Parts: sequence; C-alpha cells; structure tokens
Amino acid sequence: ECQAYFRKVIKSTFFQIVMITTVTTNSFLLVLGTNYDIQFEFFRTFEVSELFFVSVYVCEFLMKVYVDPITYWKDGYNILDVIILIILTIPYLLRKIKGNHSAYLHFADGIQ
Amino acid sequence: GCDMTKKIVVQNKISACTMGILNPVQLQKNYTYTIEKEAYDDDLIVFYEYKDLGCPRLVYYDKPWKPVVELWKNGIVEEIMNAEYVISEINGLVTYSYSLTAATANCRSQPQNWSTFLWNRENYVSCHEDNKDNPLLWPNVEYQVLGGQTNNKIIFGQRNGIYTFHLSVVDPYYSYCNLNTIFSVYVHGALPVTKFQPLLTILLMVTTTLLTAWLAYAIPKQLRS
Amino acid sequence: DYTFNSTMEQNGCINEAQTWDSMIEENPDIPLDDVWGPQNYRPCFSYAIGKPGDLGQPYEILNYSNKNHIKWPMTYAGMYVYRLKILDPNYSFCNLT
Ligand SMILES: *[C@@H]1O[C@H](CO)[C@@H](O[C@@H]2O[C@H](CO)[C@@H](O[C@@H]3O[C@H](CO)[C@@H](O)[C@H](O)[C@@H]3O)[C@H](O)[C@H]2NC(C)=O)[C@H](O)[C@H]1NC(C)=O
Ligand SMILES: *[C@@H]1O[C@H](CO)[C@@H](O[C@@H]2O[C@H](CO)[C@@H](O)[C@H](O)[C@H]2NC(C)=O)[C@H](O)[C@H]1NC(C)=O
Ligand SMILES: *[C@@H]1O[C@H](CO)[C@@H](O)[C@H](O)[C@H]1NC(C)=O
Repeated sequence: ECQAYFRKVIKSTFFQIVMITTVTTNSFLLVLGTNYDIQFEFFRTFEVSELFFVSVYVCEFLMKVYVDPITYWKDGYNILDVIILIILTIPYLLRKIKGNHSAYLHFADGIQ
Repeated sequence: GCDMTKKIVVQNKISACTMGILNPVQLQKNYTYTIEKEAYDDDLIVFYEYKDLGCPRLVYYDKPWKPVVELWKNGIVEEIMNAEYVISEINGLVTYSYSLTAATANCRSQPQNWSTFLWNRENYVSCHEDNKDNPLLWPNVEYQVLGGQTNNKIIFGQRNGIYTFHLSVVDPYYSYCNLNTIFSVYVHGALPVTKFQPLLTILLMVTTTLLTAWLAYAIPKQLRS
Repeated sequence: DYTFNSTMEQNGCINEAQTWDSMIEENPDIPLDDVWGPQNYRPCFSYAIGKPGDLGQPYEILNYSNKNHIKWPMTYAGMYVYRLKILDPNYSFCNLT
C-alpha cells in the first residue's frame, strides 16, 4: 500500500542528511567524552544528545525491521550494518541501565 | 605496656595533586568541598586542610582497594602492618560498600559491625574463634573488618568527593598501643545517573509509538496524491 | 643577574623556601645586612611552617653535602663582590662572615 511512499521517503536525501548530522554530533560527543571534565560534568547536553542518538538509531532499526531482511540476510554492507545495530543496541541496553552483575566498563568508547 | 615511639602511616606514593585536577598551592587557603546530602539526612559541607593532611590519595570508582599501612619507630620505616584493622568516617557517610560478606570469608561467630554503639583493642572479640552461643543469624551480613587473614576490601561509591578515613588497628594481640590514624582519599568516578523512571526501553517504546504516529500521519500524504 | 646550580626542586625541599629576592621584598627599607640571617631562618623541609608555594625557582641555601654552585650570565664580563655568611641558628655563638 504505502510501502512505495515509505521507500520514496527513505530515498529522499533529507533523511540521510539528518541521520548523518546526528551521527556526526555523536562523533563530536565521543571527542568531548574522551576528556574527563565533560565525561561526567557539564553533561546534561551529553545526556540529551545521547537520548536523541539512540532514538535515531531505534528509528533506523525500525526502518530495517521491514521485509527488506530478505535482502539484508545475504548482501554485503547490509548484513554488516544490521549486525552493527544489534551489537550497538544490546550492550548499551544492558550498560546504561544495567542493574546486573558485570566486571567493569570497557565498551563505552567501543560502542561510540 | 604501650611503646610510645610507634605510629602508623598510610602510603601516598602518588597523590591527586601535581596534575590537572587539583594543585597543592591552593588547598591550604580554605578549599572547602561539598556533601550531596548523603551522610545522615542536609546541606553538609566539609573543610579539607592541607597542613593537617596534605595531598590526598587518589582512587577510582568500583575498584577493590585497601590502604597499606606501615609501622614506624622513631620516624623510621620498619615493617608494613598486617593485623586486622577497621575504617570509619568522621563526617558519617555510608556511600561505600564492602567486599565478600563474611560467608566466603569463613566467619563462624556472628561478626559484630559498626552498629554496636568506638572500636579498639579492648571492645573487639573476633569472629574466627569457636564461641558457642551465637553462631549465626546471618546469610550475608557484611564483614566490617579488613586486613588479617581475610581478603575483603571497600568498593567505592560514585559521590566524587573527598573522604577522611579514620583508621583504627583492632587486633588485641599486636600491641598494647591503641594505634589510630586519620588519612584522606579522593574518588574519581565515571558517570552519575539521572535517568530516573524513564528507562531505555521506555524511551524506545515512546519513540516507536511516535514513529508509528508519523507513519499514520504520512499515509494520507500518499492517499491525497 | 645571577643564578645557581639547581632549582627549588631536585633538592628535597618539600615546601616553599625563602629566597634572596623574597626576603628583600619582605624587608622594605632596612639594609641588606639585616634582611636575612640565622635569626630569621626557617627550613624548606618543613611541611608545617611557611608555604606550599610553587616549586622551580632558584635555590640559595647552598652548603656542603649539596653540589650547589654559582652561575653568572655568559655574555658580559663583570665582577660581583660577595660576602659569605653562615645561616645555621645553632652552630656557633657569634657572627662569621
Ligand atoms: C550487624 O550485626 C547484627 C548482628 O549482631 C545484625 O543483626 C542481624 O541481622 C540479620 C540480617 O540482617 C537478621 O536476620 C534476619 O533479619 C530479618 C529482619 O531484618 C528477618 O526478616 C530474617 O528472618 C532474619 O531474622 C538478624 O535477625 C539480626 N539480629 C539481630 C539481633 O538484630 C545486623 O543486621 C548487622 N547490621 C549491619 C548493617 O551489618
Ligand atoms: C650543578 O652543576 C655542577 C657542575 O659543577 C654539577 O656537578 C656534578 O655533579 C655530579 C653529581 O654528583 C658529579 O658526579 C660531578 O663530578 C659534578 N661535576 C662538577 C664539575 O662539579 C651538578 O650536577 C649540577 N647540579 C644539578 C642539580 O644539575
Ligand atoms: C578559611 O578558614 C581560615 C581559617 O580557618 C580563615 O582564615 C579564612 O578566612 C577562611 N576563608 C574562607 C573563604 O572562609
């Protein structure tokens, strides 16, 4: 039905520009977070930006949770990006709100 | 009796100063730090003194750490201290947990904690003897005694502040001297959490509902064309 | 225009000491003779007396068991008539210059 319009929207360059902007701001967040002052202080901007980034990544996974896995299960870059999404979503899901047993932190800069 | 020439010292082989956190040249003129209402119940406030203490030890959050104490006679290092000792807070904060809770430490005589009232070599009777009339009301009550033959430490909190550990040597067979000292540590954590009741999954489902609403709004965009 | 072997550090002085310039500013109008002496000596190895100042300034409490030598600027030639005085508060009863 509306799958043609959805594919036209995802082929539009504005969504790509927006998502590129969000992940470049994530790159700048990592650049500022490799420091110590912005790591835990003056970090309300860090919190709201990270919430925006995980919202954008959830939206991207919702776009890739379509019937397109029939091609995202045999291709090249496609399987790589969906696996990247999975091994992004799961670790910060069990890390940012952990409440569990774990050794220490070694996958924050790795996730970024 | 006691030997008056003995004293206990806590090592400070690397201090928090002389790098990009704090400098020694500034603390002595009333460099006063904050307590975020976590000791007893309000606007508590602590005054570090450089002349009394100096540059405090630096520690990190969620790191199993113990202080290593040396015994001094006539101002001379002779032997690191090995007996059982306890720590306390003069300000009265609880924002730090302990290691293995005396169960894997093979305690058997219901070890007393920091609730019986000041601990010293007189009031203390250990829990590794075979006292017969108080074995356990204790699945996992912690072990507020460090050093000795056990291997339990302090896990630190995320307060990101200065701590003034009041340390007392506790074993009544090391000496008649009430060995006591006060030293200063400072924790450097990673990240405070202000997420509250909105979870990651909660924000996820909020975003899914909003995206489905956007899809239901964009369906008439195709319908009208 | 004069310096010495070493600095405030590399000599074991944990805390801040007192130098010639510091004592000259300390004493406003009295001549240089009464500025410093054993009647006003306080050690650098204190942790309790004077100051946790910055470390790295030139150090002139030179003595034996230290290698501390004198130094002059390399370029111009000149003479600097120096009088040496012992600073120890409890060595001898008199003045020795
Ligand atoms: C400090 O040590 C004392 C022992 O001298 C501890 O008191 C004992 O604590 C245990 C576990 O907390 C109690 O066992 C259980 O208590 C709960 C109620 O909290 C009850 O529902 C269970 O059925 C079981 O009885 C034990 O009764 C209690 N004994 C006494 C005499 O109070 C104390 O908890 C320790 N506190 C700290 C902070 O380590
Ligand atoms: C100050 O300069 C003197 C140069 O006169 C240096 O003296 C040397 O010190 C070493 C270390 O004990 C001796 O082995 C040499 O024999 C000394 N040489 C001379 C010519 O005296 C001294 O190292 C300098 N001090 C500092 C802190 O750099
Ligand atoms: C800090 O305390 C010292 C002595 O306790 C006092 O001389 C000084 O004025 C105080 N400074 C401030 C800012 O409170």
